[PDB]
Amino acid sequence: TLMELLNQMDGFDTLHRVKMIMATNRPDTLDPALLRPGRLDRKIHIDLPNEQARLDILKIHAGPITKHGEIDYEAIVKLSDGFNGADLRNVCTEAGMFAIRADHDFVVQEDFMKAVRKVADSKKLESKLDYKPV
Amino acid sequence: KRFDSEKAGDREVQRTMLELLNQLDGFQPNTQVKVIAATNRVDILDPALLRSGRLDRKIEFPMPNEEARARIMQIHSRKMNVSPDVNYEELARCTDDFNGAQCKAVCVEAGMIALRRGATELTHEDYMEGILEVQAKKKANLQYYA
Amino acid sequence: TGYDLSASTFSPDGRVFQVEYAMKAVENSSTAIGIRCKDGVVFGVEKLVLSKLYEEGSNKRLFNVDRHVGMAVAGLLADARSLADIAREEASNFRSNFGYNIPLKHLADRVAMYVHAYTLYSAVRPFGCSFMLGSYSVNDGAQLYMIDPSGVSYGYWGCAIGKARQAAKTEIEKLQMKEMTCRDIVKEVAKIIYIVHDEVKDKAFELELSWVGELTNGRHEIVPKDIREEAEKYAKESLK
Amino acid sequence: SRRYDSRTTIFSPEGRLYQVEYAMEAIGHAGTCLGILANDGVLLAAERRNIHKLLDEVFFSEKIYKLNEDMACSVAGITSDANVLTNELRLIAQRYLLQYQEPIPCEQLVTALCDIKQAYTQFGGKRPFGVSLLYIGWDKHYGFQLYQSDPSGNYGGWKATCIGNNSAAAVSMLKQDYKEGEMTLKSALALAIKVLNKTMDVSKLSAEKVEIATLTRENGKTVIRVLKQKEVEQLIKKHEEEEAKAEREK
Amino acid sequence: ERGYSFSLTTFSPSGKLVQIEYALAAVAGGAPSVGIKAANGVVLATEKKQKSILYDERSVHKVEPITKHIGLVYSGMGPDYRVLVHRARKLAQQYYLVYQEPIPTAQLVQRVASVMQEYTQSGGVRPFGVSLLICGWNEGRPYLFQSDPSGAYFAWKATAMGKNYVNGKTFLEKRYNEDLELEDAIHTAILTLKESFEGQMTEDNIEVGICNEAGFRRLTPTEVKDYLAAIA
Amino acid sequence: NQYDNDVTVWSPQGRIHQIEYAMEAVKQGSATVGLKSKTHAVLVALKRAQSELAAHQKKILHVDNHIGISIAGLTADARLLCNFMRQECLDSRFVFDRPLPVSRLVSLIGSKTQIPTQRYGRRPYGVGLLIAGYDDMGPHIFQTCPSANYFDCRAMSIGARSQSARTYLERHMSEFMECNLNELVKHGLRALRETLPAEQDLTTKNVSIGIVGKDLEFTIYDDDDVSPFLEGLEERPQ
Amino acid sequence: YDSNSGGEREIQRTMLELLNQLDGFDSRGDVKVIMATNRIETLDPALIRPGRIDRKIEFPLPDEKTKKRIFQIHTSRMTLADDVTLDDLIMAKDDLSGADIKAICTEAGLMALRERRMKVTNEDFKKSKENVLYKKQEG
Amino acid sequence: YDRGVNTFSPEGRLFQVEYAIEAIKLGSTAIGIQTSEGVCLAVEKRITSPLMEPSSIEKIVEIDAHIGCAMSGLIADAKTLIDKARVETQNHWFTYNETMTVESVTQAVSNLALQFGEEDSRPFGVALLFGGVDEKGPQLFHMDPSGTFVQCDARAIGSASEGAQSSLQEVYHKSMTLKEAIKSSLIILKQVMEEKLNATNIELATVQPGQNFHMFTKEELEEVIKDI
Amino acid sequence: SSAGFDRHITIFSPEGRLYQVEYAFKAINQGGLTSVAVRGKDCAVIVTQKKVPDKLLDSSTVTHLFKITENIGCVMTGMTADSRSQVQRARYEAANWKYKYGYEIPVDMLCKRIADISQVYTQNAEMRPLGCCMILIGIDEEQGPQVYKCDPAGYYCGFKATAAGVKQTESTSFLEKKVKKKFDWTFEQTVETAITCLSTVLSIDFKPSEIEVGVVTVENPKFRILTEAEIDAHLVALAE
Ligand SMILES: Nc1ncnc2c1ncn2[C@@H]1O[C@H](COP(=O)(O)OP(=O)(O)O)[C@@H](O)[C@H]1O
Repeated sequence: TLMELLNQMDGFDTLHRVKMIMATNRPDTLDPALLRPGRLDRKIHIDLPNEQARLDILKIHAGPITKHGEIDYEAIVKLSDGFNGADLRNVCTEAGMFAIRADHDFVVQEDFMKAVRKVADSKKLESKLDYKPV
Repeated sequence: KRFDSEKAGDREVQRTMLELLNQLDGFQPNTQVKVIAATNRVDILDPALLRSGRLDRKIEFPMPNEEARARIMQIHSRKMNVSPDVNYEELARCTDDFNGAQCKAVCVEAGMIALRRGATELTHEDYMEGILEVQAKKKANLQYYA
Repeated sequence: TGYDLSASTFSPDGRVFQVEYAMKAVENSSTAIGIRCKDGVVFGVEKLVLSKLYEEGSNKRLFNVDRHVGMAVAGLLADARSLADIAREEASNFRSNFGYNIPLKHLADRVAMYVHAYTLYSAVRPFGCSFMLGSYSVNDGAQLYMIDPSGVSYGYWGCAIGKARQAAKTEIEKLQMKEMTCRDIVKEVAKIIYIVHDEVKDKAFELELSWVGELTNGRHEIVPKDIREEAEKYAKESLK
Repeated sequence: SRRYDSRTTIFSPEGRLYQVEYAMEAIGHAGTCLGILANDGVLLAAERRNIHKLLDEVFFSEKIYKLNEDMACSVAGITSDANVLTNELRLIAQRYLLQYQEPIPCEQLVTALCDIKQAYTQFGGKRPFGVSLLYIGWDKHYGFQLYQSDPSGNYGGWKATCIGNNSAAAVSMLKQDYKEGEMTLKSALALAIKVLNKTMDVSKLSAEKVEIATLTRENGKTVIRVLKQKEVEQLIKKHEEEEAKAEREK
Repeated sequence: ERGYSFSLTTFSPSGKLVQIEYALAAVAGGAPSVGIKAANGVVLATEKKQKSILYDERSVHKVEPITKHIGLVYSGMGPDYRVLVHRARKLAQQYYLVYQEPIPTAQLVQRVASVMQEYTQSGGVRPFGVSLLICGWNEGRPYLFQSDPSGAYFAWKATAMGKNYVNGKTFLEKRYNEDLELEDAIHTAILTLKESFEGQMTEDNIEVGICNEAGFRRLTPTEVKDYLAAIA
Repeated sequence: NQYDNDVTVWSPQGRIHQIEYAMEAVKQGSATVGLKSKTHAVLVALKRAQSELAAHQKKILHVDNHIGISIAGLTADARLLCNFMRQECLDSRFVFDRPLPVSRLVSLIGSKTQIPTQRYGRRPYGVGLLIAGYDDMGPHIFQTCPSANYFDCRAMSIGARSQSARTYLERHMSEFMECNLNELVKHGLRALRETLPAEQDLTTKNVSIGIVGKDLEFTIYDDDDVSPFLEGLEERPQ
Repeated sequence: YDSNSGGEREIQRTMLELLNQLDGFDSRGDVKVIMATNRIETLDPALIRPGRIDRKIEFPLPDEKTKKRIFQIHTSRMTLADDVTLDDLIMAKDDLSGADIKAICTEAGLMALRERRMKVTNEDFKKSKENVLYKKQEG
Repeated sequence: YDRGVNTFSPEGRLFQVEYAIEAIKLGSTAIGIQTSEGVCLAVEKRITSPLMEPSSIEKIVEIDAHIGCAMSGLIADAKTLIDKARVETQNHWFTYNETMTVESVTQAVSNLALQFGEEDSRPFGVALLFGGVDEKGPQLFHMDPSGTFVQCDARAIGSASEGAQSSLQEVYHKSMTLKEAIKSSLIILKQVMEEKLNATNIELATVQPGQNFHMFTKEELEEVIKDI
Repeated sequence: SSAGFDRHITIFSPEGRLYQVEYAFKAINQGGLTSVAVRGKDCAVIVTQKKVPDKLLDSSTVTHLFKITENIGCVMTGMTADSRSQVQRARYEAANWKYKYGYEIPVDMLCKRIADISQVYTQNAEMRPLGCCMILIGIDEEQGPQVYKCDPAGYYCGFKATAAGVKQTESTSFLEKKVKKKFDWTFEQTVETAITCLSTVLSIDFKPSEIEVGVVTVENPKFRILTEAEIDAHLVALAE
């Protein structure tokens, strides 16, 4: 099934009007046939978002959630460190869900400076072995 | 998935999980019908599974403690009669590495000698024997201390 | 297989799990903390009582090195007494060659040499014991330090060890590092340790106190628990 | 921490020391030596390991080393591992001269080295000596003494010895030409030359690719003689020439 | 400490030492090195090239002479090179105390290979992958020697080491004939440096020591550009 | 089970199974209960043997005037640390001409057993010592374990089903601090005889008794010394 | 292994099942089982007890007269020359094999058959034995 | 799984030592008896061939004057312990001027029983039977290889050990005399011996305060054989 | 390629590669410390940053920089357990140097000692190889500027632009064409490029309190620990 994928891009044909976008776990096992341009046109990826960029990743998390007006965005950004957008958000929403366990509606960052802090600490236990070859 | 080839059969079936991920990550519709997962151990898997879409809650269940350990078999032995003195601290104090399921079998062999004793009811001297009767190991010998 | 066996042999991740196995072994220990104000350094430890188990006051994890320096340990109790006795008699060497107090910053270097060397040799193992080091003097000042099984010599104005650690030291930031008076901070930290380190799991527990600073004139001993009963005089009303 | 050593000292399920077999293979690989009968003299022959003609060869004897003025020894095995035993036995024979101020009979000297050779075998799981060497010389009692060292600790000494798997074909020739006095040093020269001619696979039996040494008993010299290549050239040429006269039976 | 000192490197079923075979593999994967013993003295060249432009030849040297009249080169790792050099400098005093005179070339090779062969039977690690080239001038005729991990040493006029040691030597066999001079030895040293070049003919990519009967002379890369600029 | 290889290697949970295996031999020993009141202390042990005619091996043995002890674990290593304990007894009896407070002495026993736990090839020592001692501050009862963790208690026990003794102790032992020597002795067998299987004695030669106090010197009590202790009580109700 | 195989346990268990099927549950069937390997080491020692328990034959190496007893059975058919003698050759030779002492006659079955002669000659059989001697010595 | 040779057991105990305790079961059979008139004992020499010389094999040795000993399983290691303990009995006579007590042989042997260790060397499989008479009268003592000491009125070792003691439990009583202990024991001895009873099969070992040493003498054992 | 315990100890592979110390190369990434060094004409600069878990972090124990002597100083990377012990060994080598030799140390021979020490520990695998990276500066007469870096592989090399750590591959690769060329080096010029190389990977432009930056120029040869005031003056000086 790989041989055709090669030959389809190995043409004999011009596919230029199609844009092939490729992403997966690792860019390693693909064998060098794919790894060259043509089949793989450019190299783009993601790394751990900077806390400066994570400051913005929380806004789009903090936007849909309304609470009491007490917020320091850099608090969670300076407390909770080295995460991902979903990892932050989901736990940030989980913190709101962990804080709403008390049945009270609006929650200050207090619980979140605790929950997101403590909960992601458990989530960073399985952050092990996430660093993969290029 | 292993990591490098060659080869795993579930390496193709990991994509079922990756589609399970693609349905919980790249696809919206998975929102309803909340799904839970379990293993005997979390040892080695695809570690990227951390998210709300993929697995989120990680709750380590330790060895049951004397709170549960006294109560577990107490609720397992509430099905059966008891000579109305049992410490339940005796086990709970002396329970070390004992699993909550082993405590289910502690009352069994204790009740099994109670069977072959022709006894009407189970007593702690019969209970506490079943502690060291099921675990651990031996027989070997008792000597040079006695 | 078994890259984690020997301490002198590395692992594919670039470390040794013998240190990591000893790290999380300290996590099973109860509360071991320290905090330093301008006037001194407050110490406290929560004793876990399995059943009775024995008389009150026996084999407390709070230890002592010199009149100005003391030990608050965690992890295995015997090897804690070991490194406590080693640092105990080590101050006598500095007292013999010089005759004044041993600086705590460079006293932790000795324990750093002992713990690190035990991680060097394959015959011996690393020690699974951590501890806290703190002190105050008029010619020195307040220095608190923290050493773990990895042999790291470092310190904070306050720190925690055990099950509840990062959650216990979070709200401690309300207590100031300088402006606060550690005499009153005794009960101030007592309300934290009483509320934190949840006792619902094991109902039987006990609390110890100690202090060192200027009020005792560079003397490290236990501020009396039987006097004024400052521990539970407040914290009983803190959780309600 | 007990699983790291390979237990070379400890006994093996085969009923004997297992490393001694691979030790006899160490000497039994690329090692080529022999011995000649002793009648009013003795000689030695070996194989020169160097195939490079650009080498200097300013060290005179290559594989043969001189332990004593009147007594030397042939060696087969790893070079430096043998060179450790050269100076060691040289110092053992020197401390004997340091004792009696008089040369050393080879008997107690070889047994002394055998007691040293068993050191690596009997303790610590040490690697046994991968070198087995010969013995030559002269004494006041038995005259010319030709001995042999074994990795098992025995002295296998004979007046005609064999070293190496290729030299194992010469043992049949040694007993086919076997005589006693009778044999002249010249007869042993042609004997060992035909030994190499049968064993060594070198075409025409090149003289510069194999080592040859001799010994004589003189009063009070008793010289261990390193020979120029001139007489060995004409020796092997005159040898195969005599073999050209030995094929006349057809 | 432990202090096991056991011999764990043992005989292969063929009789050789597999670890020493790994040692000669570290030498075979070593940097190109060559030296030439001809007439008056010996010439050493080899190669040194930094991993980037951040390094210079003016401070750290791959060639440190053992004595004023005795130079040395080698292949393999530098850390273990300076280790055996440190032992060579110390051992030079054990000789000089009794003799009160300089030392012959082969006199170092005897005791160095003995300690090296001792380090084989001895516990821990082995001679590793450092194959040293010892040279010097004594008794009017200089010398060039090289040993191996197992301790086997041989004498010759010239040899190639490191990578492509067989190809460069077969080129030196046809070029070197009869005897050569110091200038001719340096000339064909540029030829064997141009074999694996890379960095031949450039003063900063190589270092040239030269032994003479008047004693060893270590010239800066300045003289390497003097003779070869203008190379050949 | 390659993680249990040596005391050097730590279990995946950060523990050593070698100490846990030494705790087994401590529990495999005979049931023995030491105890102390506010004034005087008493310690009771259990003698056992192999065959009928084989004499019951004594557990309680004298060490110092104010120090009685129980024993369990390997008798060879027990006598090793017993003669080593005599070396510790002659320390202050020689230099200071007065005995040693036992608190700091057992701490030296902990440092003595620390080296065999650390280095490779060294093993812990199974120890069943229940140490009673008297300084001027009153009695001390110290349990001993291969982990060298000692508890100062009014009473404790080590042996087979020795926890059932403690369960009978607590509510009773709180009132046992008041009582004097005699009943404080038979309170020891008020533990042992419950820890003993109900189908057999509890004989004269299988029990060990000793009594020590601040003003009282320790002595081994067995055979005819157990006559007042056996009489005056009743059998356990079936 | 040839082709594709693994791991050890599946090859370990196919031998473990080989005995466990032969163990067996519960098989009277014979097929009297003869088994051999020249290296006693590598086999799992548990194969002995279920069966065969009583017998593992020890093969002694040939002695001097056994080589004499063995040799003539071959040369019985191959006619020897006048000077050919069984004893002296194998008397001097040591640690042979029955296969060799059988196959040492084949080398004379070349040259004598190259001359197409029904008769063995010891002048060759001596000299040609060097080839089989070279076969054991150098090979 | 061979680990350190010093490793404990999870049950548990020392691996290598307990394995040698089971190795005692293949030794010779010897039965001592404690009697107010004296402590007797006997052993089976276990003839391995008719060429055996009777006086060359003895399983009982004499430590002190009135103190005897026996061997089990492996021999030479115990034979070293014999004379090495005799040096301590002579050092006992140095300061104390008198004979070493039979109970103190425990502290003279069982304390040093296993000192073995990897650094600064292997355990023993031999159990000793200590006979003797101290100032308190006859004493029969027995020790194991691990150093655990116990006082036994009758003790059997080696093969017949479990079988001999199980059978001898009935015939033994507090009133057993000397001559009765000898002739009632050889009934068990003739049951636990494979070869036909003769002078070379078994030897007697006795210690008495008034008759010694004795030990025992030959050609008298034949007079007891006809009294079978 | 592996025979027995080979994977867990130090010997040579078929290619002669070491398995243990290649784990020590990834033993530097613990903590994420990045130290860059830029040595100019008359000066030598060190720049390193830190991570702050919380406000309890002490400012006195912030400094990761070490000072060999009053003239010369050091900077370490990787796990701090091996760094503190290896620095104390440099204290022993420098104190013994001035004692017996009695003159200025070239800092080249000190790097020769540490290069052999980490090598001797790489020799025998039964003690920890000590994969910590050793980086220093130097001050010596007639030789101009001096910077030497002792790598855990057992060799010593250092020059004008040299650095070691996780992210130094990127930054120093930019420093290849950036440094020279012709570029002349002054004080503020060497410190500027020390900031820009940090601005390649990070570009955070955070306040000076976070960086640990040493610098040594030759006027008074004594090296001085920098105060955040002058770095703040250089931070506003690099903003155009
Ligand atoms: N002139 C060229 N020379 C070499 N490679 C080229 C050239 N032009 C295109 N390519 C590369 O070759 C690839 C297609 O080559 P092709 O031979 O079809 O692949 P394959 O060899 O795998 O069948 C393209 O991805 C392209 O990047």
